[PDB]
Amino acid sequence: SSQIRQNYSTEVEAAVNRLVNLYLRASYTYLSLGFYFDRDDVALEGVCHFFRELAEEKREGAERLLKMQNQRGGRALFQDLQKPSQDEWGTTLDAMKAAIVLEKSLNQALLDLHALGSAQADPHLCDFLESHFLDEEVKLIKKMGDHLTNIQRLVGSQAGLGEYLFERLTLK
Amino acid sequence: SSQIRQNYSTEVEAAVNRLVNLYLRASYTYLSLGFYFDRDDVALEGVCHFFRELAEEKREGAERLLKMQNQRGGRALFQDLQKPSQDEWGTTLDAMKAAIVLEKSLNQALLDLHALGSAQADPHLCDFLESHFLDEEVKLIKKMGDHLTNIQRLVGSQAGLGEYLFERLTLK
Amino acid sequence: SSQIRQNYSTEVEAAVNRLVNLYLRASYTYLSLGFYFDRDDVALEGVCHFFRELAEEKREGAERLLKMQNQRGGRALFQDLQKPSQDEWGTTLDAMKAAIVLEKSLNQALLDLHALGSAQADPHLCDFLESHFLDEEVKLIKKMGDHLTNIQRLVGSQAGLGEYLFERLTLK
Amino acid sequence: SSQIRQNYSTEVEAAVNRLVNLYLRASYTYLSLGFYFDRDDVALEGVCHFFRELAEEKREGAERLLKMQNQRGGRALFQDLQKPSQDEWGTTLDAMKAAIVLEKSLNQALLDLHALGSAQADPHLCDFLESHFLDEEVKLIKKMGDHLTNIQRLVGSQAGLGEYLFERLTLK
Ligand SMILES: [Ir+3]
Ligand SMILES: [Ir+3]
Ligand SMILES: [Ir+3]
Ligand SMILES: [Ir+3]
Ligand SMILES: [Ir+3]
Ligand SMILES: [Ir+3]
Ligand SMILES: [Ir+3]
Ligand SMILES: [Ir+3]
Ligand SMILES: [Ir+3]
Ligand SMILES: [Ir+3]
Ligand SMILES: [Ir+3]
Ligand SMILES: [Ir+3]
Ligand SMILES: [Ir+3]
Ligand SMILES: [Ir+3]
Ligand SMILES: [Ir+3]
Ligand SMILES: [Ir+3]
Ligand SMILES: [Ir+3]
Ligand SMILES: [Ir+3]
Ligand SMILES: [Ir+3]
Ligand SMILES: [Ir+3]
Ligand SMILES: [Ir+4]
Ligand SMILES: [Ir+4]
Ligand SMILES: [Ir+4]
Ligand SMILES: [Ir+4]
Ligand SMILES: [Pd+2]
Ligand SMILES: [Pd+2]
Ligand SMILES: [Pd+2]
Ligand SMILES: [Pd+2]
Repeated sequence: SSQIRQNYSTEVEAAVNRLVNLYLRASYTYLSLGFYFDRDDVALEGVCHFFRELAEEKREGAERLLKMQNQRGGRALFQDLQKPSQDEWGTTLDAMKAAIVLEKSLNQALLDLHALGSAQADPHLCDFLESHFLDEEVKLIKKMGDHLTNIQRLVGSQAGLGEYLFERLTLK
Repeated sequence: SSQIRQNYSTEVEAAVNRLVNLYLRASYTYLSLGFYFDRDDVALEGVCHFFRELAEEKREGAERLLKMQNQRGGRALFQDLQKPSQDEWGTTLDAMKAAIVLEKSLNQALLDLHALGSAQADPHLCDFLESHFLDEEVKLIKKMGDHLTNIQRLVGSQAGLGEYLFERLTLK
Repeated sequence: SSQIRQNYSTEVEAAVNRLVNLYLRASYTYLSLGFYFDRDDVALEGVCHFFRELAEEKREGAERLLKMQNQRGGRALFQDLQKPSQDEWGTTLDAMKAAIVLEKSLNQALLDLHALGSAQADPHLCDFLESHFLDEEVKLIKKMGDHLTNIQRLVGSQAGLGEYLFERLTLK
Repeated sequence: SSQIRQNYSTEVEAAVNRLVNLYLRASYTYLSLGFYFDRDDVALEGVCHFFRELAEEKREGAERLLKMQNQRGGRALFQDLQKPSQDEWGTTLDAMKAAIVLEKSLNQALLDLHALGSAQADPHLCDFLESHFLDEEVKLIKKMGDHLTNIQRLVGSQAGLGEYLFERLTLK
């Protein structure tokens, strides 16, 4: 039961629980990415650290969503967290591409919940999404895009040298 | 007259004046609640202090609304402030229930003004409401709900002991 | 590939990957426990905070295991993380019981990996387990047991009062 | 004579003296490696410094073993220290390979002494080895492996440029 729930639809409550699963799944993905780049046969620390910090951001995102769910009187429901899509992530370029795909899917999920909030006339939700999630995703996606462009420029015909340099001088 | 008013309907101007009266009425209510719990025959300081701090928050809310009304070129109009609904407020449980009812009515009023702002295409209003009022009401209502649950748990068959303990260890 | 792997069996590598899943599953469980006690209709902050800090410990445990897997030249493999066993966790007593059951299962898993390490003559593993996991589990299980005894003592015929007091004065 | 020796076999005493020779031999090897990279015609300072710091670690390892030998009532016996395997060490890649081979041989020696300690039921020995030597060797071997992977990536078709960059940006 709740004695506080007001203007908080069951449709929004469910979408929020699905978004928590997506953020947690994203955190798991980034955990796998991070550790992949710490393999002795991959050994790009800067990449490890970039992805591990993203794991932590996505976990924090889920936690903020859960706290908001309780603030509105909604009920957290957790599902299975699906294993990441790959067991090995190839090059930094391959990984950065996979990260951007992931983030775009999270952003589209937030866009979808915002739409549903407008359709439900729930301005607290739409406010919460904007401040804490939408702006963050846009900034993060721009940083990833910038990274991908710099990695692409560095491939050329010297791909090993380029992957080292990016790691040392960007991820730095 | 005003030389600044832009995109600010007479309907929003009136709703803002009604919301100022509701916040001020709420502040008055909480003043009465606070002093009730300072009666020698009630004597729960922690409760006094909880309600008096809410009186101050609601007054500040009204003041922020009034400042915003002038910022938009609207004209403050004050009405009679109706005396609080009760002269004595019973137990902490009764009081916390009355507070939650009050806050929910304020929240619904803010929701109503937001709706009217969307219908009027006034995004400054909808922004102002979100940041300074809607998030605050959700947090406050959750805290009140948490309090009510803890008070309810403490009643049991030892209601005096429970009311003391909550006051001492929560309101603390 | 690895150029470093030495004295590190495929059986230990797999058991380490299973233990990472168990620690992560435990972290997820504790996340669900934490948020349950932050429901407005449960509202025991101290319990929220106890379980959330355990979520963080178990995540750190998994991370340490993953770092060790790479240090030995083993390859992380992630599986589905199964949703926690319950969606609502009942009383603090019920929850503390569930936590102790969980921790005992983790401890038995560590015991099992240690046995396998002896059978494999892998003293680095057995060392790593002892310092970072076995001592920690024993201390944590003793704290949980102490908590359970104090909760049990407090039930009596005044269960609500007892649950409040434990939260306020132990979890404090 | 000794008035303190307890549970300390002559087989362990001899293995400890052989391990001291191996650590000292390793220290000598790293001294030769360090100075090779300070030749005017090699001139990679970062490599000099990496190997010289390893010379010092291995000397400290031997000293700790000797102190432990006396702590148990065993008697240090020193042998000839064989000259390093090469007089010139080729590229950083060649050197890092030789270092990893060396470290793996030290690790296997520690593994062998641990086995012998279990067979002798000497838990102090097995404890001493773990804390001060086994964990250190695993960390060092992982760092070397990481280095070798980065050097390999940098060779490509620009081996001089790659060797400079690694020295400047990793060994740094
Ligand atoms: Ir950092
Ligand atoms: Ir950082
Ligand atoms: Ir960082
Ligand atoms: Ir919106
Ligand atoms: Ir929020
Ligand atoms: Ir105060
Ligand atoms: Ir205060
Ligand atoms: Ir106060
Ligand atoms: Ir709006
Ligand atoms: Ir404003
Ligand atoms: Ir804390
Ligand atoms: Ir704490
Ligand atoms: Ir804490
Ligand atoms: Ir063991
Ligand atoms: Ir370890
Ligand atoms: Ir130095
Ligand atoms: Ir240094
Ligand atoms: Ir140094
Ligand atoms: Ir042993
Ligand atoms: Ir020792
Ligand atoms: Ir820089
Ligand atoms: Ir640097
Ligand atoms: Ir205390
Ligand atoms: Ir306190
Ligand atoms: Pd919005
Ligand atoms: Pd708005
Ligand atoms: Pd052990
Ligand atoms: Pd040992």
